[PDB]
Amino acid sequence: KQVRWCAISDLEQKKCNDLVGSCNVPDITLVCVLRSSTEDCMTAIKDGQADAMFLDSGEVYEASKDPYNLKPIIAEPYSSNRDLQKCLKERQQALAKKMIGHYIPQCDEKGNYQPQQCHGSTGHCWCVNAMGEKISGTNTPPGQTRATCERHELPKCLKERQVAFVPQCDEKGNYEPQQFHGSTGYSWCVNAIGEEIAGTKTPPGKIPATCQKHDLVTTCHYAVAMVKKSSAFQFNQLKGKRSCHSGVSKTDGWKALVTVLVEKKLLSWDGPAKESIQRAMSKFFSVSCIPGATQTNLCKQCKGEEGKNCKNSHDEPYYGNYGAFRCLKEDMGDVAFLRSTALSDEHSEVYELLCPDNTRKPLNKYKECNLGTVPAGTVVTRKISDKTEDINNFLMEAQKRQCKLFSSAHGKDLMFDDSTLQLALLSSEVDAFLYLGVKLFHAMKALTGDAHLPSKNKVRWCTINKLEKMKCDDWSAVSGGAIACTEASCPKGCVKQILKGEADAVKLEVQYMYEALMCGLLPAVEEYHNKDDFGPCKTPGSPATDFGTLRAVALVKKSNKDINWNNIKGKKSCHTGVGDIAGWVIPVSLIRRQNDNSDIDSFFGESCAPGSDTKSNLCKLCIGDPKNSAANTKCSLSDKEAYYGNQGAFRCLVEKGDVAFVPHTVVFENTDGKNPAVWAKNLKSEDFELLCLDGSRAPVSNYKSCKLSGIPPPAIVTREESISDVVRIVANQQSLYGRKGFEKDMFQLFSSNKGNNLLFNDNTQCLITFDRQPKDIMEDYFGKPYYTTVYGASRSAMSSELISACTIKHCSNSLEVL
Ligand SMILES: *NC1=N[C@@]23[C@@H](N1)[C@H](COC(N)=O)N=C(N*)N2CCC3(O)O
Repeated sequence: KQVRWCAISDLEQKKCNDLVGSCNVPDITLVCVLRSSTEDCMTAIKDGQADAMFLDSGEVYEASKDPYNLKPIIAEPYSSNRDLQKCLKERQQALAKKMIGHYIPQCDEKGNYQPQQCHGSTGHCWCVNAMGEKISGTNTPPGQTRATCERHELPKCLKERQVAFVPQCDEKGNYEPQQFHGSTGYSWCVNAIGEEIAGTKTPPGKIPATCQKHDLVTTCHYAVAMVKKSSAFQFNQLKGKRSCHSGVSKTDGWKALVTVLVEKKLLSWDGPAKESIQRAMSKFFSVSCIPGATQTNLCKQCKGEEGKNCKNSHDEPYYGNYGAFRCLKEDMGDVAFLRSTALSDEHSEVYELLCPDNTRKPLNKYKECNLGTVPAGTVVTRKISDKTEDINNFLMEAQKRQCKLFSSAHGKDLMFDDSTLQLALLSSEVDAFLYLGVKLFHAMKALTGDAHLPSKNKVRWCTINKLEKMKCDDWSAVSGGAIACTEASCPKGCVKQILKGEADAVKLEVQYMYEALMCGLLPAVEEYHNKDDFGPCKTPGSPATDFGTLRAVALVKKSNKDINWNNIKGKKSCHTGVGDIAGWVIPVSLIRRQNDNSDIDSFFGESCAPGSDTKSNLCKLCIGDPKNSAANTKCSLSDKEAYYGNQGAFRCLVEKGDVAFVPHTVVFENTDGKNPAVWAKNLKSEDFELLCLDGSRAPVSNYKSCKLSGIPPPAIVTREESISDVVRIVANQQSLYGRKGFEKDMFQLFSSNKGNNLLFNDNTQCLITFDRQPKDIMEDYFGKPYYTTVYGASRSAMSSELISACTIKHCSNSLEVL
C-alpha cells in the first residue's frame, strides 16, 4: 500500500516528489525519505525507515554485509544469445504498456521475429535478425521503398556444422564450451562465438581443460579514465596527479581503478589487512575529489559547501559520473574515472581516453581502452525482503504507465541510471553472490579484506540441517583440527558456500551434480555401496568390481507378456515419485528422446506418478491412504500416498499397474519371504521380469545388462585447488573412523546416534578417490549413458541462477555475429 524510496540528495528529493505528484500507480503510494548520502540511505533501509534504493554494482557486496544487510531485488535485464521466445515476451511487454503509438514487436505463428518490423504510428519499417536487432541501414521512412528483408536466423555453430572438424552445438544451436575433434583426439575450450580460447588445447590421453560457459551479451558499460587532450601524461604516470572520481564505493570510480593499479604494480600497497586501500590511494594521488573518502587530500578538490563536501550525494557537485566530468572540465583534476555512459560526441574535441597500456585513444574506442566492464546497478532492499512485492508492483506499474523514472530536468542519474531502459524482478534466490557472479564476488571479497586464507590441512564440511550439524560437530571435536563445520539450508546452498570460499567439500546426490560440475567443482570422492566386496575399502589400490550403483529398470509382471519397451505408449505406468532419478528422470528422458512428440502427460494411460497434477492422467489409480477418509492425499510427494516410494511403485505393478520404473532392489526387497506382512506376502521374484531397451525381457537378476540406465553414485565434491588436500584428509579420517577404522569405537563416519543418513548415507561402505580420466568431466562423472540420457551430452540442458553466476558474460556490440 506504501513504498518509501530513499533519496540521497536534494535533487533526488525533487525528482522523487515530482514522481509522487505525476506517477499514479493504483493502491500504492510513493513516499520520499531524504538522507544526506548513500550510506545513510542504506542505514535507513536497514532500520526500516526506508524500503528501497538503487545501488551501483560496486556497493552490492558491502551492502550484503553488516551494518547494512541488503539484497538486490530489481535489476535491468541484459539481452543475450540465451533468450528464448524473445519476440513473444517483448510483444507482451509492449502491449502491457498504457500508451498509444509505440513499437509492438510483430512475431509470426511460431513466435519468431518477423524479418520486417514496422512502427505503425511512424510508418518506419526495418529488417531484423532472429534476436530482433535492426540490420544496419534497413530503416526505411514512410513513402520510401522498403528494404527487402531476408531471414537472418541460421546460428553460426550450425553453419559451421554444415560445409563440413565438426563442432558440437546445443539444442538452441549455440556453441558448446567444450569442443572435441573426432579426426584428431583433441579437446579445447571456445568463446561464445566458437573462437578458441588460448591455452586450453590438450593432446589425447591428457585430461581436458575445464571449459566455462559463455553468454554473449550486448550494451555493456565500462569504467574509463577520461583526460583532456592538452595534457601529456600516461597511465603509469598517474602517481601525484589530481583525480576526480564518481565515488569511493563505485566500480567505475574506484574499484576497477584500484584493481588495474595493483595489477600493473603501480600502487604501493601491502594488503587489505595491513593497510586500508584509502591510505595507499591518498599516498598515490596528490589532491583529488573522491566522494565518500575519509582522507583529507582525497576530498580537497570537491566543491561541496560546509556539510555537503565530499558526500556520496549530488549535494556534492562533483559526485557521480557527470560530477567527475565536471571536476575534470573545471580543471580541478587531471584525470576523471567514470562510466562510459558519460561519454559523448560533444566531448570528442577536448577530451580523450587514458588506457592502461600507457597510450591515449579517442572516446569512441572505450571498448578497447577501459578499466573493465561495469555491471548495471540494482534496486536493493532488506535481506528479509518484507517489501519486495510492493516495490516491484510499484516499479512495474510505473514502467507500464510511462512515468519519468529514468530521466529528469533536475539532473542526470537521479534515483536510477539514466541509461536504464527497463527494470525487471530478480529471482528471490539472488543475493550479492548470485548477482555479481562468482569471479566478481571473489574479487570484491578480496578487495574488501574478507578473503579467506586457505588451509591445506583443514577441511570445512558443509551441513544441510541441524542433525548433520551435530554429527559434524562430533566428527570435528574427534578429528583433531582436520574437520570444521559450516551450516547451510540445502545442498545447493553448500555448493554456493564452496564457491564463495566459505566451505570446502560437500556430498551431493546426482540430482545436484550437473550444476556443481557446471560451476567448476570436481568430485573429490565417490561413495562405495558394494555391500559384498570390501576390497577397494580395505586397501585403496584394489580395483572396484562394482560400486553398488543403483540401476534404473522397468519391472513388469510375468503374467503380462505383451508389455515391451517399444509398447510403452499408453498402458498404466508406475513411478516412485516426481523428481526421483530411477522412477522418473530416466524414463521421462528416454521417452522424450525416442518419441519426438514428447508429451508424457498424454504418453501413458492412468499412470501413477506422485507429484503430478491431481487432475492429469499421471495421478489416476493412486489410492491415497487406505484408512483416512478425512483428507484427500492422492498424488502426494510423501508417505501419505500409498503409491509413493519404491515400495509404493512396486505395489503399483502388483495391484493396478503394468510397468513400474524403479531401482532394481525393490523387486528383491518386496518378495521371496523378505517382504512385508500384507500385500507382498506370497509374491515371488520369479513372477517378475525387466524391460530391456531392445524390446525384449529378462529375469530380474539381469539388472546389469537389462537396464534403462545406470545411476552415478553420490559424490563428495570440492574446488579443484583443494582436491589433493580434501582426498588426503578424507583418506586419513577413514583409517580412523571408517568401518574398519582404528578408532571406530570413538566415531563412525557412516553411522550416528544423532540420526540416519547424515553427511553420508548410512549404507555407504567407504569413500573411493575419484579417478580423473582424460575426458569430459561430466562424461567422466555421469558417464556417457547417463550424460546423454538426461542432459543430452549438453552444457545447456539446464538453466538456473547459479549457472548464470558461474557463466562468463562475453560483451559484444550485437548478436548479429550469429
Ligand atoms: N574414473 C572413474 N569414473 C567412473 C569410475 N571410475 C568409478 C567407479 O564407478 C563404478 N565402477 O561404478 N566411479 C564413477 N562414479 N565413475 C563415473 C564413470 C566411471 O565408471 O568411469
